[PDB]
Amino acid sequence: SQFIRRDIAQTVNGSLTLTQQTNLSAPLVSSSTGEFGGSLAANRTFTIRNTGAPTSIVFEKGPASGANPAQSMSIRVWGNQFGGGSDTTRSTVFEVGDDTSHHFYSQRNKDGNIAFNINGTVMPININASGLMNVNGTATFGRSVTANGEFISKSANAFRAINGDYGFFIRNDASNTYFLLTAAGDQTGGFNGLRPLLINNQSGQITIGEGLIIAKGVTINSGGLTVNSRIRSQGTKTSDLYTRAPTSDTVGFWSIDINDSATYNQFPGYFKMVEKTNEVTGLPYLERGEEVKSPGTLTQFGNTLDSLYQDWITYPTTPEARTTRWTRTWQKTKNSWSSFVQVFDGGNPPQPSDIGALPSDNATMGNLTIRDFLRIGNVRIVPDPVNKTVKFEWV
Amino acid sequence: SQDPSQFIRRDIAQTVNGSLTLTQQTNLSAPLVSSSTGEFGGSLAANRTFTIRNTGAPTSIVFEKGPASGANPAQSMSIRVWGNQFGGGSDTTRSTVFEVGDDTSHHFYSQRNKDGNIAFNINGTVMPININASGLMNVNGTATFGRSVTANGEFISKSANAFRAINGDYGFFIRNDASNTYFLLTAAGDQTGGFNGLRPLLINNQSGQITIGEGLIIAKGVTINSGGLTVNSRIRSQGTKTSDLYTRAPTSDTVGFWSIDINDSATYNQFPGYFKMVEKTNEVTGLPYLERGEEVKSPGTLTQFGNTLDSLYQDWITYPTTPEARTTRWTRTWQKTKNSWSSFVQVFDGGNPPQPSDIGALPSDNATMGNLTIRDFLRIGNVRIVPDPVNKTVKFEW
Amino acid sequence: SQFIRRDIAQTVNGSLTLTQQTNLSAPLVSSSTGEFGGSLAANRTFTIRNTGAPTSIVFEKGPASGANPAQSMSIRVWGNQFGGGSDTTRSTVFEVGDDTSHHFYSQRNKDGNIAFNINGTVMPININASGLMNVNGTATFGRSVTANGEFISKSANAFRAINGDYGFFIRNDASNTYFLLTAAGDQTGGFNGLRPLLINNQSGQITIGEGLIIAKGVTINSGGLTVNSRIRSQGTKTSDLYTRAPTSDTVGFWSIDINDSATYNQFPGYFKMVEKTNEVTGLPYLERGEEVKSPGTLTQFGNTLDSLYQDWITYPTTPEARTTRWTRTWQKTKNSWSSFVQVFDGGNPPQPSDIGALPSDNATMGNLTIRDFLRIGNVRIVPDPVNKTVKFEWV
Repeated sequence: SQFIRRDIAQTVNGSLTLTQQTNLSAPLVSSSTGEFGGSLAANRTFTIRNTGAPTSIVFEKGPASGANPAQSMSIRVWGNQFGGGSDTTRSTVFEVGDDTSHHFYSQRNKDGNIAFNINGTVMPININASGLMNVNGTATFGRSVTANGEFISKSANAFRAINGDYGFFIRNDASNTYFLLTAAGDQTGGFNGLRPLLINNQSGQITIGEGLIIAKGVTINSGGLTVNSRIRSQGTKTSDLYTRAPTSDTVGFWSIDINDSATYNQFPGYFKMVEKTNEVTGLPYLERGEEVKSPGTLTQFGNTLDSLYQDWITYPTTPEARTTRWTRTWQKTKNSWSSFVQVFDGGNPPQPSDIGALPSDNATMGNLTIRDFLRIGNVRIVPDPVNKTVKFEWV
Repeated sequence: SQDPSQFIRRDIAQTVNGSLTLTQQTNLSAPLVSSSTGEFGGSLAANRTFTIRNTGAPTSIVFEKGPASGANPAQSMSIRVWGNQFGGGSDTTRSTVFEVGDDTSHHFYSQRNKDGNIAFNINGTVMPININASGLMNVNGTATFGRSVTANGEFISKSANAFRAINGDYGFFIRNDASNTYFLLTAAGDQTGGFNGLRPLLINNQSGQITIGEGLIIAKGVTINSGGLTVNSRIRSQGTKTSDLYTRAPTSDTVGFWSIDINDSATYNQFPGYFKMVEKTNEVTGLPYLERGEEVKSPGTLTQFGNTLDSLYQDWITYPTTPEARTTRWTRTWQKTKNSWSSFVQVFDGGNPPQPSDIGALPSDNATMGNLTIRDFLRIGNVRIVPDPVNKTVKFEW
Repeated sequence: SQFIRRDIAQTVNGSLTLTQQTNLSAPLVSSSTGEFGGSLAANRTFTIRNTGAPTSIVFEKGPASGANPAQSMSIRVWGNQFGGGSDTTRSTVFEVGDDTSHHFYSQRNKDGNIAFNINGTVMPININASGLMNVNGTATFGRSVTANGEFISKSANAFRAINGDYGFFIRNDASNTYFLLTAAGDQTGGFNGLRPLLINNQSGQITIGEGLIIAKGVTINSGGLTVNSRIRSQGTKTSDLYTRAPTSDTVGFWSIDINDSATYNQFPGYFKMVEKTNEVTGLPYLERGEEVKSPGTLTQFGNTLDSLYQDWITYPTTPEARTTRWTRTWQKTKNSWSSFVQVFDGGNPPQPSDIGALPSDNATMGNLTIRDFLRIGNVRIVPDPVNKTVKFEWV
């Protein structure tokens, strides 16, 4: 009776020490602890039971040598829903980490949602998120960035292209949208004084501030044009300007400086003028001399092949030369230019021979008729219509 | 109690057929090997390694939730290592899966699929501090960045509305609708919305032709290299009005076409005025003619034409500012070689005709002249005077 | 002797085999291993002890059947800070994975910082990062991308909008910023030959290379305008052009082709000219005939309602027709156009009656005075004013 029996159930009240292998073929059921100085193994399932305190696995750090960690680590499954206090939303938490702080944890809250928190930098190879993305800090991309949706910036300086010494960028300052440039070597900085293009956010009016060059034509459909402070409409100078029929490309307003002898010999020149004086009145008048070829400005007006005309103004290249203007008109139905005619002005007056008038002095004519009187020197000759009589008076 | 084989022997191997209950500390110094289970009501510890063996069913660790109190979880959790490559069915790509989670659904899992690649799936929101990915990135949902976004490569949008800058009440954005690329604006307070009626700038995607639809202002000059210009429906080329316009030599900046309204006496007193006309009538023919009076100073338009310092001329047109005033035109030409403007000359027209003294013609009436020669006949009243060239005689007829 | 006692401490030197349930109610303390062929369970805590070598848990793969994994997996807690060698920065590492490679690990380095490394693709639903973002490879977004800060590209081709057959993009090639277009069907490719708009990064000067259209008006504040090689300023043609007072919208330079009888019958026409000949000199002169209505160009100059004038030029639509120019001036204070006056030119010379001069032949006048001599045929008549005499001479 004070020995243990091998055939029936017994209760051992002494402390046993087993020096040989122990073999079990039925459940081991303990109400206390289990320390093993060697490794341990179980089949299929290991369960950590909970009787009021959260369950955990602890990985000891061991001695500070070899491949051992600096701190012990643990896996703990816990919560605060039943904790009674400010926060009770962390329903189920699977937490990993060490003596200092957690490394990471996954959790399901009361609302049923799952979060996987990392207390540092996550370092994946690839990322593939099926839902949203939020990043509070600066983002950097090593290659292209493609979106099926819209790119949106809430920064004034919104979109920037950097290359070489210069940064170009789009800036919305709520009043206007600017296309701006940086100083050389300040690619990430602010804008310089240049204002290449801007758009008024309210009116849509565009302003270009550093000059504009256009190729292949400009058309203003409405509102007209205002220019400060000059317009150079420079026509196409060809050798055949005198006889060149207009085309749809050459109609319109323009000017050409014809300064080459080969061409302006074909155009009208100016006239040498001689100043003469009336012996009687002392009033001067100009008399036309020889035609002299001269360079000049050819100017065209009119917008269609029906409506087109030209002015030819000569300019002096010699100290004694004078300026004379000429005009012509395009004749579509005749398919030719009208002949140049001289413009009459104070420097190129019409001549008595040009209009069919009698010269003021030294004149010769076929016949003349006088009604009231004819004075010769001091002798007046007066007809008397009532009778058939003439009177010779003198003073 | 009788045979000595009904007690356990202490020196040799024994087989116990009774259930032992050990109430004191038990000490082992050799392997414990069971073919059955192990329940401990207290904690457990082992050295170096814990192994969960597999004999046909996947292995797991279970963390029980316990009573709903203190720091306990609402649900039990488990770590399970499993797969489906040998499962026999639709999917056999999940070779090795390390899964953590609870009664409801998994929290996360890492897996190596059959092609050998590793994936780490999170059934919710991953919440790191920093992110550093050595490879690709894909996001199916909306993305938001709290500060700048910098790329060594190209930003590419496949949206019609592709790039938007929002500030204050306005959103500006670039829109490619496949036919044209637009720079557009939103209504005030609709920064993320669609475009209004405004069309600031657009580009034809096929021709590259640009259309500006809300007006254009330019500074520091414009040049059209080709194609010319067409304007609807007027052009105001506004010249620089200075005090010395009368004697001002042209410069490379002032050559070209323009007009100036010279409306200040201080300046137009220097310019030609208009002439007063008096309408007189020939007693004989009854036909009227205009005779020039006094010159009267007047404001006017000065217009320049010509594009170079060689080729340049001006017209001066006066306009009336008094009820009886008249309009007269004048012309001049730039003389480079002489370095001066030619003097203004009067333009002759129906309202400002040339005078007989201007052209050297005899007045139609009350005229006085040096000498005259008549060839055929001279009539005075009713008396004709006719030369006979063959003889030396004149005859007097009635 | 040599049976086990059940009331006092005993040492068992034989290998016991327990075929029935074993019940413990006090600590089990082993210096060796523990294999269980069934499941295992403990309360509250399981601890893996470390005596010089890193601790781990192993999940066996089992037979290749059912839901078993292809490879065994393990959790290992280790480090290299005390390893003595090239790298000692991995202080505490919690690593999970298999024989081929690690699946993932979290680590605290010697600097105290935490990293969570994933040896593959991380696949979350949502992402919410409180700090920075870096991606070395290509990135793709399925919807919109919004930044509170600036978007910056360091690529030449910086920003691209793709739709339909065409890709539009902004390109900074360090010298100039271009707005470029792709060939049809090459949306991700390079630019074609088109050059819609460019901006010089140094000067800000804009160049448009494929033509320009403007609506609602253009204003050049400075620098003027230069055009190659013509300007068509097309005025607004209305039915009341003859009497139409200018408005602020119609002042300025333009031309109109008035080709409809309903309108040009109101304007001056041209004059038929007849060629006459001086009986004495044989020199021809032109005499004015009938006025014939004709289409023409109406051209306006001047920029204000004070400063404004027009020229009216007629063009021939019939073989015998001639061209005549006319002029008028806007009289603001009188609120009317001055009446059209004829321009005198070689083709439309003034008539003797227009200027008050005596015709060169067959003339009639009121009175005449001669000072020097009067010749009639062969008879000279010479006054001698001093002594009061007349002389009758012959040639």
